[PDB]
Formats: sequence, C-alpha cells, structure tokens
Amino acid sequence: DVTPDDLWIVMESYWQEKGLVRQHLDSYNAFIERGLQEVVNEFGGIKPDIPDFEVKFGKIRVGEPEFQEPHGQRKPLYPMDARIRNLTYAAPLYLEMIPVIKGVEQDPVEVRIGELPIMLKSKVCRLYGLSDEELIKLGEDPKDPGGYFIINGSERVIVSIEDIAPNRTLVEKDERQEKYIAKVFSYRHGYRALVAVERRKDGILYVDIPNVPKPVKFVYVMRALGLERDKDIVEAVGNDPEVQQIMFDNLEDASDITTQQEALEFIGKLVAPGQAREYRLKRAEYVIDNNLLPHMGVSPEDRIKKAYYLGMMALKVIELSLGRRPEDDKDHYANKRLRLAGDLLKDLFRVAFSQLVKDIQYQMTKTYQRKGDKYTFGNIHRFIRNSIRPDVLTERIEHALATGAWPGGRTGVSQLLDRTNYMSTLSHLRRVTSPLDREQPHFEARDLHGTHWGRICPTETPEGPNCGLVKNLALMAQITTAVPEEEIREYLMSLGIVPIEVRRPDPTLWRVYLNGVLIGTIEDGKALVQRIRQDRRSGKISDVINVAYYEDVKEVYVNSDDGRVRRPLIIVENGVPKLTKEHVQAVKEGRLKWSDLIKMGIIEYLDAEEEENAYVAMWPWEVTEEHTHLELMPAAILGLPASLVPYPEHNAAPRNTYGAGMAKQSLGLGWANFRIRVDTRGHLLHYPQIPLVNSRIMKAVGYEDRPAGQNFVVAVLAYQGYNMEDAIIINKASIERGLARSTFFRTYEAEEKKYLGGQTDKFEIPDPTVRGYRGEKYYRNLDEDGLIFPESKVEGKDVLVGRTSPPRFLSLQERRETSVAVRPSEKGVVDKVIITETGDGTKLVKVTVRDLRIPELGDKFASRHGQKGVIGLIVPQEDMPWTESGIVPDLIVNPHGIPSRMTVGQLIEAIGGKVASLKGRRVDGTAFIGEPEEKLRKELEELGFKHTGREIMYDGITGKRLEADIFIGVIYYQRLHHMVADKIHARSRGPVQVLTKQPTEGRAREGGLRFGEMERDVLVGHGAAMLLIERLLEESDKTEVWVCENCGHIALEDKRRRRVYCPVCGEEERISKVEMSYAFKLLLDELKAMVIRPKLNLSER
Amino acid sequence: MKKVIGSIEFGILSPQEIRKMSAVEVTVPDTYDDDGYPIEGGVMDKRMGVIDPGLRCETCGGRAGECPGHFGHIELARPVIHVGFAKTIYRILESTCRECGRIKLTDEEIEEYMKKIELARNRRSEFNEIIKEIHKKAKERMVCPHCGAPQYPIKFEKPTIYWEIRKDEQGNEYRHRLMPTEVRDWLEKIPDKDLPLLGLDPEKSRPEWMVLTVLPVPPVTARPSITLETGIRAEDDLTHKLVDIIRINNRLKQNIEAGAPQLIIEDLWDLLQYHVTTYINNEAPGVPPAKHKSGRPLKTLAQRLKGKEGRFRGNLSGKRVNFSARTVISPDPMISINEVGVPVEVAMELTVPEKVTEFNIERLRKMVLNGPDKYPGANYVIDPEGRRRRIMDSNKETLANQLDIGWTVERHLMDGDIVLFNRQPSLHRMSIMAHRVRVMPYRTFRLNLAVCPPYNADFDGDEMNLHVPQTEEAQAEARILMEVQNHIISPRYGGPIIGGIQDHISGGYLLTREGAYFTRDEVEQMLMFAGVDITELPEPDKYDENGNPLWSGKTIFSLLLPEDLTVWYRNKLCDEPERCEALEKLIEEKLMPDPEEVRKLAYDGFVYIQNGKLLSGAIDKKAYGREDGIILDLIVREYGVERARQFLDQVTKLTIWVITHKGFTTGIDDEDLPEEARDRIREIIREAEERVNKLIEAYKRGELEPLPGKSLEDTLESLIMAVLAEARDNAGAVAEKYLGMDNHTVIMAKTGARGKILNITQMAALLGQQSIRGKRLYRGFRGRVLSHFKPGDLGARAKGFVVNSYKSGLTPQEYFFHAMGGREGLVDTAVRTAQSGYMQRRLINALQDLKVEYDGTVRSPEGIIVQFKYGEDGVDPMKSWRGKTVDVDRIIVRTLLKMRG
DNA sequence: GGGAAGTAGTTACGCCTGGTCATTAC
RNA sequence: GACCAGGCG
Ligand SMILES: [Mg+2]
Ligand SMILES: [Zn+2]
Ligand SMILES: [Zn+2]
Ligand SMILES: [Zn+2]
Repeated sequence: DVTPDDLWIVMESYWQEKGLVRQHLDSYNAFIERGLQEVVNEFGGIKPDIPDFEVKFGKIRVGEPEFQEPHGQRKPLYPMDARIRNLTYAAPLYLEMIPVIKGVEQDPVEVRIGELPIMLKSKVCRLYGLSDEELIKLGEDPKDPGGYFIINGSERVIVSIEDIAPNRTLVEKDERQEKYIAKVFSYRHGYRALVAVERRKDGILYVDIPNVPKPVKFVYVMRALGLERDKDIVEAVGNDPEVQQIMFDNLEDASDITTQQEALEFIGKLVAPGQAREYRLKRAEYVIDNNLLPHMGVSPEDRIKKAYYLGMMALKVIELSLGRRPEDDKDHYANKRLRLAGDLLKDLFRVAFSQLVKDIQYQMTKTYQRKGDKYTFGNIHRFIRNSIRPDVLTERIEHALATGAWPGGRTGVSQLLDRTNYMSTLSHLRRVTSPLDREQPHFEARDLHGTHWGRICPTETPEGPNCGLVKNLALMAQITTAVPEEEIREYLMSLGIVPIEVRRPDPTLWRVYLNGVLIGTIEDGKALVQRIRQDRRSGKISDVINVAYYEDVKEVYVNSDDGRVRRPLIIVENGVPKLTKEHVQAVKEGRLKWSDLIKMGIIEYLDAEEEENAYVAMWPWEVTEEHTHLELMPAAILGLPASLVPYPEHNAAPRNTYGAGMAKQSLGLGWANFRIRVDTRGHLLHYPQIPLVNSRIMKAVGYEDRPAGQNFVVAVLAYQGYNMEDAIIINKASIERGLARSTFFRTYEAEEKKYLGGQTDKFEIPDPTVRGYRGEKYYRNLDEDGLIFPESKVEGKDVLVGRTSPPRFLSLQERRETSVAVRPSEKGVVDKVIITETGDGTKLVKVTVRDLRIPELGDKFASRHGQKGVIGLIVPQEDMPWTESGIVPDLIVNPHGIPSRMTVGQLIEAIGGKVASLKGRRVDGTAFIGEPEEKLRKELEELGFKHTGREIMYDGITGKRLEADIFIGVIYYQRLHHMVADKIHARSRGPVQVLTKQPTEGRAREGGLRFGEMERDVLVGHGAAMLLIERLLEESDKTEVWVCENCGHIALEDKRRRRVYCPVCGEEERISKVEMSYAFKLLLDELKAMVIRPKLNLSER
Repeated sequence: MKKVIGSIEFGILSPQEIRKMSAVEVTVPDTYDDDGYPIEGGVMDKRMGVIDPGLRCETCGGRAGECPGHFGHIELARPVIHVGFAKTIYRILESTCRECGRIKLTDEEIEEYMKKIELARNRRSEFNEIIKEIHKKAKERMVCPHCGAPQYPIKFEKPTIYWEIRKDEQGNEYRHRLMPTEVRDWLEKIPDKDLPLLGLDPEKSRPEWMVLTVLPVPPVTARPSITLETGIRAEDDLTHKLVDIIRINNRLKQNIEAGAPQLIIEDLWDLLQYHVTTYINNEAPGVPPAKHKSGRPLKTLAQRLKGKEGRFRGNLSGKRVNFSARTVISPDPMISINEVGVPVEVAMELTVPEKVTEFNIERLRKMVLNGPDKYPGANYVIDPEGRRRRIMDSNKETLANQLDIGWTVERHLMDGDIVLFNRQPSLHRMSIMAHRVRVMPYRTFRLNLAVCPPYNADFDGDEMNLHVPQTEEAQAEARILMEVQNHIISPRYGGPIIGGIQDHISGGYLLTREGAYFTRDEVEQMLMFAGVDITELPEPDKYDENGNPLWSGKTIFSLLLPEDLTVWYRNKLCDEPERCEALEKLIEEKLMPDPEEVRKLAYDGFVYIQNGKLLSGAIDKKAYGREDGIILDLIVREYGVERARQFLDQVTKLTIWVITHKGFTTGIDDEDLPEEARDRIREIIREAEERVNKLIEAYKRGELEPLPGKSLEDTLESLIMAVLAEARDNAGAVAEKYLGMDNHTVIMAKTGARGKILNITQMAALLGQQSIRGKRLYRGFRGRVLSHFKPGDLGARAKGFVVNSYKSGLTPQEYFFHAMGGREGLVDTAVRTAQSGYMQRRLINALQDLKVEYDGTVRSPEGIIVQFKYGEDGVDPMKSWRGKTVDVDRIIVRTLLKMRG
C-alpha cells in the first residue's frame, strides 16, 4: 500500500526539477522563440512614396548581451557590472530587409534596429547552465532563482494580471431591467472590442457595437452580413420549435422592410449622421469589417462566419430567457486567464515597432525627395542602412519598463523587487494581481472561491484596502503555455466531427467548442471525451489539452491556450491508484523523474474545467470505486510564506494571515553577497538560527540555508504592568551576549555631471571662498582627491564626497558647494568606497555606511503565530525569576493576550520546541501530517518534566516561590525592521514651502506634522478658541496686509520713498493694516485671477 | 492701529478695474532669456514680482522674499465667453427681448413679483424658486409686450455654443450661430431697473461683464519656478497655459490686421475660446482636457480650489504646524494619569519662550550658562529691541551677564510644563488632552495604562503626536480646560471612560476573593508600593500556625476608600440568586445592619460597602471598569476629581503589585475536558447531524409545508441553520459546566477582564457553522463547494459545518471553510470605515455653529431659535446620572443614612 | 402628462519607504 | 513640486 509519507518523496521531485519561477522563464523563452517573428510578420513591409521602391521584412535574431562604450568599442557585460555601473542589461536585435526594385527582389541586407532587455537566467542570459563555482566566481549567489530585469541599475519584476477569458461568451442578468445581456471580449493584434447582444421588454433582440451608439436591431445587423432570406436567419441560429416561434415574432420588425443594402444605408446614417451620402457606405462597411467580432477576421468574406457567431450568441441569450441555461459565474476560475511576461512584452514590442516603421518610412521619403533618385539608386544598401534611427524602439521599451506605465492606460505592471530577505523576494516573484479599482467595495470579487483550492493561497493577502484583490500562487500551481491551434483543429476534425457549415445543430446533437468558438457537432460526445483523454494519457498528444463536457446543454469544451492555472493529481482507475511502491523506490534512487511520471500517464494536470467532472479523494485510505483522482499532498495548497507557520490548523484565520504577512519583514541573512551588493537599504542579523519546530517544506525549498530569527526561552507570566497590552519584557544579560543584534546599511551616490559647454563639476575639497561653504569641521576626513577614507566614524551632516558645481548665473567666478552629506539624523561608520565610470564617460562614486543597532525600548518583536509587540522594559538578570531546575526566562509575555486570539499553535510549538531541545532532534510540524500533541506530551512526561508543561519558579526579588506553576517553553521569535531609531522626529523651525510659506513635508527634509480638520473640530468641541488661534495661525504662515478702506482693494507699499497708496483709487489716508494668514491672501489672489472680485469691509477693535 | 475684517462682498470685475489695477501688459510669449534673467514683457516680467535671489521688483522695491507680487493684464483681440457664467447667459438671453433690452413681462407682473422679491430675499431656496417661475413664464412668450417685434427660440449646446433657430420659409428653417461680439452687444442694452428680476445686482454685477475683453494675469508669486540641479527650469502649468493663450492671441491679431478670409479668423476665434475655457477650468463638460508633455492632464485655477488637496480642504482648513514631535509609545504604570514621559532628545529640541521677571531671574540666568548642550538650558535669547541671538560656547558667559528685566529666553522643557497629546484618527473630543511633562532617558513616549481606553491605543507599534503651546493664554487654556482628570466621565452616555483595564480587574479579584490572606511583610510592602500614607497596621484578622498574624484582602482594600462611602449592588459573578436575597432583606429591614451578621452571610455575588468598610463581595468590572464602574462614578460626583485621581492611582498600583507576586499564568492544560464531557459533546453533535438528513429527505419527497415568507428551499435553509445554532449552544453549555472557577482562563473570562465564553467553547468544543452574509457557503463548483463532495449535496458537513475544536485540529476541508468564513471580517473592516467617516464629516459640517446662549436657548448664527431650552431640561449629558436628570433614590438613601446614624 | 433616459455629484484620517520626470527636427 | 508603487496604526 501507499502511506502519505511516501507521496512526499514524489512531491519533492516536482520542486527539485522544475523550480519556483517557471511561469516567468517559460513565458519569456516562448516570447523569444516565436513572439518576435510573429510581430514582425504581422506588418509585412514598408511602402514608401518612392515610385518604384518597396521593402520586405525577413528574419529576426537576438545577439549576445553586450555594452558599447562611448568611444566605439563593444565588450561583454555581466549582471553585477550592470548593477554597479547603473547600466541596462540588454542585447541587440537584428533584422533582415529585402529591397524590392520594380517588383524584383534583391539580395538581402541586415541592420540593427535596437536593443532588448534580457530576463535574468533565461535561455539567452550569460548565466544559463553555469555551475555553482562559476556563479561564485562571478559574484552571484547560487541561491538566486532569476527571472527579473535590470533597468538603469535597478531590478524590475513583472507581476501577472488576472484578466478575463479572451474569447468566451458569458451570459448574465440585471435587476434594473429584464435584460438578458451576453457580452464577449474580442482580441486581435492587441485590440480589445466589447460586443453585447440582449433582449428587453419589447422582446426584440438588439446588438451593441463599438463606435456605434445606437443599439441596431439583430435582424438589421444580420442582413448587413448577407443571408437576407428569412429562412437563412432561422437556419443560422437554431431549430427548436419554441425558438422558431420566437424568431418568427422577431422577424416582423425587419423581415419585409429591409434588404442587404438598406441595412447598410441605416448603419451609414447612424455612424455618419448628416455627412456625405457616399461617405456613409464606406464608413459603415469599415466599421462592420474591423469592429464586429475582429477575432474572426477583418476580411469581407468572413461575414457569414460572423453572422453564425452572432446567431449563436443570440441563441444563448434567448435560451437564458426560457430558463434552459443557468447564468454564468464571473468569479469561477474557468473564465479567467493570467497575463505573463511573454504577452505584455509582446504588446510593448508591437507598439514600439509600429512607431519605428513609420519613422523609417518618413526618413526614406524625405531623403529621396531631397537628394534625388540618382543618390538613392547609386548605393541602395547604404541608403537603407543610414535611414534607420535605432533609438525610438530602445528608449520607448526602456521607459515603459522603468516607470511601470504600460501603453493602453494600465499602471503598475512593473514593480521594484523586494530584497529584505529570502522569503520576501521569493514571494514577490509569485504575485497575482487584479485589474479592478481599489476604492470600490467589490464584495463579490474579494470573496474566496471554491475553485481557488490548489491554485491560490487562502491566507496570504494584504491587510488594507488591497485585501482580496492581491493574491499569491499556491505551491502545486502550474501555469501553461500555448501550442499551435491549426494542428489541434485538424486533429480534432479527423475523428468523426462534422463541420458547422455542412450540418446545422439540433437539440439531439452535441456541440463542440475549441477555445470558445464553435467548430462542429457530433452524435456522441461521452465517448469522444474519453477517447481524447485516453489518447492524452497514452502520450499521443500534448498534456496542455483539457477536455470537459456538460450534458445539460450537450456541449464539449476543448482548451489549448495559455494562461490557465492547473494542479497535478494521481489517476485512479477501478478504485486503485496507479502509483505503486516500486515507482516511489525508482523515484528515490534517481532512475525516474517527475517528467517521466507525467509522460507515463500516472499523474495528469487538471484545470478548472476538467475538475467539474472529477471526484477527488483526500487520503489514500478513503478511495473507492466512485473516485476518479487522488490528492497528492493536502499540505501544499498553502502559499510559500504561509507554509512557515507550524501547526497552521490550530489557529484562527486572521492570526495566520497576520503571521504570513509578517514573515516577509523579519531580519536575517538575506543573500551571501551582501558585502559586494550595492543597495539603498540593507539589514543583517549577527547570529541567525534554524527553528526547532519546522515544516518539512522549508527544508526542501531551501529556507534553512538562509534563516531569519532566533529561539527564545519564553515564560507566560504577568509581570508588574510593564508587559500589559501586547508588551514584552526582555532580559538584559541576554542582550549583552548577542541576542537579536543587527546592523543597518545605506548607500550614497554622487556623479561628476557634464553641463552644456565646457562647464563641468569636479571632485575637490572646497575652498573657504566658495559660496555655501560649510564649516571646516565637516571636511575633516576627506582625502585630497575628494573622497572619504574607509572605516572612519561619521556623524550627522558630515560630508562624504566633496563636489563644487559651476557658478549659477544671476555670483560670477564663485563656484557652488554641492557636496553629498550624511542624512541629518543618522550615524555610522564608512564601510566601502567604489569608483567607476558611467555609460557616457562621467565619473561615479558610491559610498556605504555601516551602523550597529542594539535592541532598546520601542523595537518591534513578533513570532510567526501572529503575536506582535514592542519592548516595554529591560530587566537585569538577577531580578528575573528562575525555575527550580535552573532555567531563567529570556522573554515574558502577558497571559491576557492568549485567550482572545485563540492561538493554540503557539503553546503547541512551545511544548514541541522544549521536547526537541531535550531530545536532541528537531520536531516535524508539517500541517496535517506533523507529530500529534499527545505524543509530545507523553514524551515530555517520559523525559522527567510534567505533561502540562508547567514548572515551579522563585520570585527574583523577594526570593520565595510563587503560588502557581508557570508555563514555560521555547518559541521561535523574529525581529521586524520597524525600529524606533527610524521613527523619532521633532521640529522647531525649518524650511518652508515656496508657494504657501508653510512648513515642509516629510521626515527626510525636516518637515512638520499636519493638523487635520478633525483636530480642529476636536479643539472646537473643547471650546479653546485661543488654542485654535495659536495652533492654526501663530505657528503657521502669518503676515500683515495694507487694506484700502474706501474701496476695499489691497493697497500698495513702496520701499523707494516709504509711501503707501491705493493703486486702483487715489486714496492715501484711509490705508489700514490687517493681520491675516498668508494662505488666505493667496486665496484672495486666486479668486481675483478669475473675474470674481472680493471686497473687504473693515471694522474697529 | 490694528483693524479686523468685518464683512466680505462678492461681484464681477469690470474691464476698467482690471486695466487700472494691472502693473504691466504681457505681449511676449517667453519667460527667460539665455542668461537667466526674465524677458521684458514676458510672463515672468520683474514688474509682476521677483522670486530668484538677487533681483529687485521695480514696482515696489523689495527683495526676493518680501515682495507680495503685482497683477498683469492681456488685451484680448476679440471677446470670449466665460465658461463659469455660461448657463446664466443662456437663461438671461432666452428671457429678454431681442432688440429693445426689456424683459418679456408687463408692468402688473413686474410689480407683483417685485412685491414678492422684496420679502424673503435673505433666504436661498425661496429666492431661487422665485427666479425659476419668471424664467419659465418668460420663456414661452414669443412676442415682446413692450415693443411689437417677432422673437425666435434659442438652443444652447455645451459648453459655450449658442444656436438661433430662424425660419428661411414656413416649412424651411436654418440655425444661426450667435458670435460673442453679438451676445455682448445684446447684453449691454438691458436696463438696470429690471436687473433684480433676473437675480443680478446693478452696482457690482453687470451682464455685459460676463463676456471677457481683458484677462488678468496672476503675479509671479502665485506660480513659482523651481530650478533643477540639472540646470533646466521647472515651471508651473499656469505659465504654459498663459504662453499658449498669448501666442494664439498674437497670431489672431496679426491675421486680423493683415486681412484674411472669414474662415481663418472664425477658426482662430474658436481656438482662442477653447484655450481660455481650458485655462479657467480643465474639467468642463464636453471638451478634451489639455494634456501636458508627459501625458498628465494639467492643473488649472478650478482644480486648485477643489478636492482633498485644494486650497480649501488642503491648506485653509488644515495646515502643517511648527512645534511638534512623533515617536512610538510604551507602557509606564508608575506615573500618574496626567503625566507623560518625554525623551531627553525631544525635550532639548522643542523650546518654551519665557519672559524674565524678578521671581525667576536666578533660574533663567543659571539655565543660560548651561548652553544648548546640557539638559537644563536654552538655545536663543531675545533682547528688548527684538533681535534674536543664538547661544554658543563663546557667548554664554557674557550673554548670561547681560540678562535683565524685559528679555526673552527660549529654554528647554522641564518637569511641570504642559503639552498636548494626540492620536490619529481623532474620532471624538477625548482624543486630545493635556499632560504634564516628565523627562526620561530613552527615546519613546511613556503613557499610563488607565488612559488607553479614551485614546483607543495599544502597544503593538502605535505612534502618537505631541504639540507644545507657546503663548501664555494657550498654556492657561490647556491647563484649565484640557486636563486629563477633567474628562473621566464620557459625554456620550454619562459614564466613566477612564478606569481599570485587563490586569487591573484580575488582580482585584485575586485580592478580594474569598479565602485570600496575606502575611505582615506582604501587607507592608504592598501598602508602601501603592503610596498609601500609613504609619500603623490595623488589627490582625486570624492567626496561622506558630501564631503568625494574617490580614484579609478586604481589610487591605478598605484602606483606599473614603471614610463615609456606602453602596451596594450585584456584580457579574452572581450564580445563585437565592443567597443575595437574604442580604437584601437584611439590609432592607434594618438600614444599618450589625457587621458581624453581614460577615456571616457574605457572598461574592453581592458587593456591600458600609462606612468605608468592604463587608462582602469581590472586585469585578462593575467596580471601577470602563462604562460599568460604580464606585468611581460615585467618587467623581461626590468628592471631586482630585480624590478620584488619587484613588485610581492607588488602586491600580495595589492591584498590579497583588497580581505580580501571587502568580498568574495560563497553559495548554486549561482546555482539558474529562472523557465523559467529550462523549456527551460527540453524542450531541451526532444527534444534531442526524436530525438534519431527515429534513433533507422530507424536502426531497415534498411532504414539507413552506413558511409563507419565501419558497421551500429558503425555509429548509432556515430550519437547518436554527438546528445547527441550537446544537452549538447546547454543546457549549456542558463545556461551560465542566470547567470550574479554579481555571485561570475562566477567571480571566467571567470577570470581564478579557475574552468571553464563546472563545472558551470554540477552543474546547466544536467551532460551529460558518457563514458569509448570513447564508451558508455556496460559492464554488456547480452544485458543490469543493471538488471532494458529490454534486447536489445539502448535508451539514458539506456546506460549512465544522465538528472540530481549535485544540483537536481541523481537516483540510474545515480549514478551507474557516478561511472562507474569516475573510468576511477583514473585508468588512476594510469597507465600513469609508462611509462611516463620510457620514461623520457631513454631520460635523452641518451642526458646527450651534452655541448655548446666556438665556439657555440654542441659536443659529443668523439668530433663528432652534431649541427654547437645551435638551428639554437644560441638563448637560456629561453631568447627568446615566442619562437621568437626577438620581432621586441615591440622594434619599444617602441623606437618610447620614442622619440616622 | 408622469413614464423613460441622460447627466451630475460623491466615496476616513495620518505616517513611512523608494523611483521618475521636466520635447526635438534639422 | 507633481505623479506611481509598496507598507504601518
Ligand atoms: Mg494598534
Ligand atoms: Zn482704494
Ligand atoms: Zn513688488
Ligand atoms: Zn421688445
């Protein structure tokens, strides 16, 4: 037989062979191999206005990753070099152009059209296939999984958008009317079109088309595509007698009123109202051609197929009305497809190439018109080569990848990579985001779904408004690529399916769909689906094909596109799983791998469609004859960070969510090459440790090699108030011995920029004469070349690099001091100094500062069970209680926090950790398979202690034992990066905004806090008017304004003769002074900017 | 000398005012020359102001930081229509004669409507209703009653296009466009005698001024320029829009002067009108918004005044302040409730100005000598003239000698100063209170624990702000009106809000329970720790073996109560009510019972205090907890705030000491039920699940009478849910029964300190049914929630029921159901707050101005009486006795007890 | 006239971190 | 200075 401990061996090979970032690398490889060629072949060629010239496109190739120096040479590039020098890791692109003269092709030529960024560790990157020591020699961490870009020295990652199905038909119903709306999205060359057909109280079918405001009737739009005879419409749509009667009711609006061209006249009248009569026909024909179901083609010949598809949509609409089909569910995962890098990059490349071809056309036309035909035909190769500007492609791709604003209005496609530690980066590389708007409630979209089982982690999600709309992939999830569709269609046509054109559907015949479109009918689909799936199991066809059927409507669905999310399962036949013990043995030895298991037919992938027909058993001892599949490992449905929590089934869901989210913030050894690596911020834990109680998944995924957190001796006891309300108490001697000690990094950058002309910057110790020269104390440890010596102490406002800018035009002959200095509220020691050259010849220096941080009051500590707090008091060792066996607690936690949160897993982990430490072996706590509690309690009883986990302690001050036994154990704890040293802030006086003369904003620039409106309301509610006057006016902008009393305008004061007079009216005696806030003066000025005139009436006192 | 603004009046600027107030005319569409100086005649001309240092404004002298700026004007080539007054122009045009300027009304109607407008003019809605009738009745008339003349209808198309419908023939009509040069001439002829009928004002609002002829230019200071470090200039959007307008105007003027076909000027005119319309407002209906070079739509005058970042809600209502600080908070129970701990780093940065007098010259002179780097010191000194001088290491020994009467010194914070403490969001009025400063070495704010509830704060990463008043009036207002001890009673419901929390109740129960006894050293140590002034221990209560004296907990607790207090009630620990009845009878029969008789019949469910001696009962949340406290409520209403503060401090510290040394903990064995309890729970769950399949099969075979509300299925669902809820309650009953009071979790839950019984029954028994929006789980596959169940299943466990406890673990299906149920709390807490805050904003913006006059009436600012007596008896809810105007029985009882003794 | 139907206006408060801009053809 | 993305209560 097979026990759950055996399936773990098989499950390990999946991660050992495939990895964790497959959905990026596979998609990018598919894009590289085929996407570029398809995009190039879409355009065809260039048609300039030259009388006898035309260019045809050939092949496209991608070169090696290289960089070109400004002086001309081109040399190889490596990722660390690109990161340090703030360059872009890209490779050149080559294209073949075939000149055509007078209709005869010439010999081809090859030109470079630009550069393309390269995904790290892809099939074309320089790091592909290298060994561990090769990566070590190159400065890379072998644990790095890859799958991100390097843009201008920064690391960018592309998240996956959760779009809707690309060609399916979805029906629904709204309550504001009786409309039975069926809407589809049609995709062709990146263009999205929305088409809807529906009925209403009139009973007449109506159609909505983009760029057509009026909902033209159904028969009118059908007759525009031909088949005017009334028999043709009914034959096209359906054959049910009730449907026949409904259609006879529908026809009378257009059956004997219009013909094929008359409907064209109506459409032309609507699309072009009041325009030229001939204009209307062409406009209507254009709209019909390339705005109605574009995915069926834009040629005028495809109108019959378009009419058939529209008739099918209308048939679905009317079938909803009679209650022959339940309404579709939008949140069901069979209706949603993911967007990966290979398609977003395809769209971006498409738009960039579309710009480039037009630019080339313009350049060629202008050059030929100016120079003349003799120059163009003298050397055609040179004429083609020198007319290409390869920057419009590179710059447009790079800017879009850098900013993150995709063409088409989408935002947030590209994000900065989170490099706090291992778990943060690994979880960030597996994100899934929704395109909905954040502010709206979206009650239906944020809820969990039954189809999410095995495809989406149910516990890892943000906490704010982003809850529900951002999710993470599960561990068993597998994304799919796309296979060619023509081969699949011609294979499907060869086993009994008749074409749709030859035979009309009828209620006794099954329907067959391929990727959402109808292709034919068959007399028996129950045998067809079995044959197709058996062929897939045998190995005749690819495994990306999934087949499902619904007998209520007599339909069969076949899917072969990319973007689906699938999970693996074990095939069960005749109540016996197909996996045997010898298979597990062969996998363990190494003779058999996961791919071979897939090929042999033991394990198959199921998407959301096939799972409708399945009946999955959970445990190997629960299978019977009815079951069709066996679950591999239930513990793997959780995401990556959510799998760290030991005994996750003993806690409340919000606490598990808090722990999973908080596991991405703890300090620890992130990557091995942190010393060389240049980052804006960084952290390091001095003595990381492996958790004593852990899940077996973390060992497999490599978490044990980059841990984060330490084990504490925790006693659950109520101390003297200082640990109340989620506060913790820490021992002092433990801190003095290295517990929870960490270091903080920060990098500064300076550049010797070049200006317009001979003006330039310079690295130099500033002279006392130059403007803005700081005190000579600050330039204390700068070497004469202008750079600071390493390993020298620095305080706030100290200068790291001395730079003198050219003089600012009004000050002549006076250089400006623009040195780079440490932040005003930081402190540390210089660690390393790097000198290098940028991509255009300018010098560049980078300096890092190292600071040591010891725990103090306010620092945030948190376990992995969702319990968080801050240090309340630090206690000397001799004051802490001690157990009668010789143990002194390392941490104290209030017992009031346990019952409300109901985190029993923390107590379980404490008992297990103490038992593991006593026994000298780690304890397994992997979800539903870990060691049971009673076994741990019995083992603890055997080892000599008490089964309840309690002990006897003595008071550390009085010196006598307490009246109650105290729970005590060992618990894993983590230190978050929200330290108090980065939050303290105070302001008395400082810089102000230029426009409003109010204090600036932000801790970084000595800003001030904001006194919001509810604070004003609170002050009003107390009744302190003078406090309001002081806070809102005295400590903010305040000014004196001269006001003309006779006319109400603001007077003018002249410094040249100390005379004050009103400009609009000649008044010089009634001028008075008023005290008001500057912001109100700006408001008065802005009101006077418009034609509104505010008049002021003064009063005494 | 100093005046104040009394009133503000609004109107429309005439071209004469614009041309008179302007200081320069702008003609050149450029800002800066190659050197960097402003171009003469450009949009950055020096006459309109100076920003860059080193330049002087020749209009008023001044410098780069003391010149307020001056206006400019542009002479438009041809008039254009102001977009803000677009609809009003249409309403005026379609309600007046086309060629005489008179209104479409007769004299009798004019008099009748003037007599109506005369009254009810101060109101808004009535005055707007009156105007609509005039427009509606004058729109229909097609012939002027004053002069015989035909009229034509007018069509208005957004945003600034007017159409006139004229008849070419009887059956043929063509539409004519009205260019602004005709609309202005038409509007210029309306007499001012009938303007009030249209709703305007002849003195300062004239119809012909709505069509612009000259456009003002805001000064330089209203659109600053920022110089980038790269050398390129950054300019505001208004500058770009004005440059475009000037260029278009210049081209149109040149084309007009040089002569051109009508189709050229009639297109440049439209372009200029579009540019002006976008300049005034960039979100006008039916017009493509102007787009910047980066693709972002531009910000303009209309956008600066609206939104959450506009000039009204962004700067005027709230603005950033100067003297403030921000940091994390940590608990500190050793300070009194009206104090706050301040880091020495912050205390040396914020300063409090002080004026030197004859009673503080010595301390100030001592402080100045310490300089700005030792803790007690100062940073600045102000001479009587007004000069500000910085204290330095080379100036302190001589500046401390020049100090004399009249000077000002900006010293550091000391113990005794008063500051404002705030936590955001500020939900009610108790979110801001004043505290006394107390300096601490470390770098976190220290807060007493009994002050947490009003702030709603918790020590898990929270932060708070601190503000320091600067003027003596502000300090006095904060000291008198904003003290912490003045806000013990909540104004919402007239009950205590500041009180014990968490351990302050558990320690009290441990101290005052039955059988508690203490030795001499513990009693002396706790009394010294609490701060009680005692110099002699009372008589011992009982003797242990070897003759060790012992004191009871009630005797120790009685030392904090005032001497003449007397009260009795029943707390939450009442289990058997047949034993409190005897005590109530004994109290009723004789108003002052013999203490021995009461001590013989003591019970934890009945609290009784007689002349400051606690005779029976135990401490609970009803003693001094929030919104339930009785002793605190009596103390604050009969002895004063100071006595309440002293009692609060002493009781909190005593309870903390009691809980610290006796020991208090919880473990995993606190949810260990015996075998028979588990068997009973299993049988209950079994029968509950069994009696649902019968209902399911009954519904499957008809045989079920539906409830009249909805169809049969909903009735089946309701019955199933009721059965499951009753099952969960019944299962929880036995778990409650089999856990005694000795368990620490039961102690911590039944006294209201933390948690509730539902947590206990969820931890030690089945979780129960999960639901979303009040209905069972139904999302998922067609006919089933999960793939592991047969389609079309309505069983108990197949749609959400969980038969496991948190201790016994959950199967994967139950785990998924629990996560599905738990997502709802997070989404609800994310969603509700937005509409809650919007409603609070509306309510606070509607009811802000209502005061209470000296007559007791509540009046609106205009003077309208809202209430003739606040509430209906003039009683402040904060000072009421739990809503009641006065508690009669308490007064009667206390007076009778005082006299009959 | 009283039924569409099409505008028009809103959607909690702070704080922190980092990254990008701010034209181009001749 | 304005935008974008991610976090904290
Ligand atoms: Mg909190
Ligand atoms: Zn005046
Ligand atoms: Zn000036
Ligand atoms: Zn007239």
